[PDB]
Amino acid sequence: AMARMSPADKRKLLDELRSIYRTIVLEYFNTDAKVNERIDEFVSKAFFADISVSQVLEIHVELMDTFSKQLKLEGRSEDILLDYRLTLIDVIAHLCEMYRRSIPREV
Amino acid sequence: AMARMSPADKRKLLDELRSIYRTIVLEYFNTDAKVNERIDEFVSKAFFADISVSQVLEIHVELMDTFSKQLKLEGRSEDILLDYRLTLIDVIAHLCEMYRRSIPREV
Amino acid sequence: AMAGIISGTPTRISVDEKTELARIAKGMQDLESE
Amino acid sequence: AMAGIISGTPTRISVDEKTELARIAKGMQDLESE
Repeated sequence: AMARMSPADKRKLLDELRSIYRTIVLEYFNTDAKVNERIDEFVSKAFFADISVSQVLEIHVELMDTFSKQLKLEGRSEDILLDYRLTLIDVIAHLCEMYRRSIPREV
Repeated sequence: AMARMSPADKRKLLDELRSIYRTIVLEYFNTDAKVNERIDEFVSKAFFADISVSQVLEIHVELMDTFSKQLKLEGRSEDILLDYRLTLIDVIAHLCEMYRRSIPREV
Repeated sequence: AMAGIISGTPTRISVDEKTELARIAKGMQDLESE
Repeated sequence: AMAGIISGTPTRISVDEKTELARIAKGMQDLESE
């Protein structure tokens, strides 16, 4: 909203988006954590920072590789991989929702 | 855009969204088909019909079940299931994109 | 990548082959319900 | 469901465990590139 924001500040945001997105994922199965807070934080910044879904899409791919990678080496169940698919789809749908509501329609 | 559209016409759209979404999926691996046409058709109607991502999300789940179902009974490789994940994510991202551009920003 | 180990609590939930995709509907499909 | 058989051309593409998720980036990440 403000004047062209510096490039680093943008990366700083991304730095947070990577960790936040990641945090959302860890709390997806939280026992009491309000992932919504994680999702809201990501959803909030993504809209404000005008973050294209691409990063959300690409960033997810890299982290998703991180989990499947450990699963292969750690010899763990990869069934949990869906969580990333669910988190990725659920997350994108959430910000996609506000984008829809952020568009005034003639009445 | 026009006056409240009847309920059936809406379903008619959905009827098309189900087939179109489906068509997009079949052509995802098209040899020459411009899936873009399928995606554009879905993307175009979804925006115009103010279709929430939910149906896109829910409709996908049902059809996805259809493929995995046949895979189990037909004893076929389920690796192709990703196509639906890719198609679902790619499709939602596409309409999510126009939603972003359909929002004028002060300059 | 940044600073720590990333897992996501692997092996914890049992899911279907199609896995619980969306399913949550997010409740945005209530635009046709009144 | 409607009228016909739905398959999606099963068994055709070989994919990684994480499968080629997004990856296409759709090219919307070009907002930071000039």
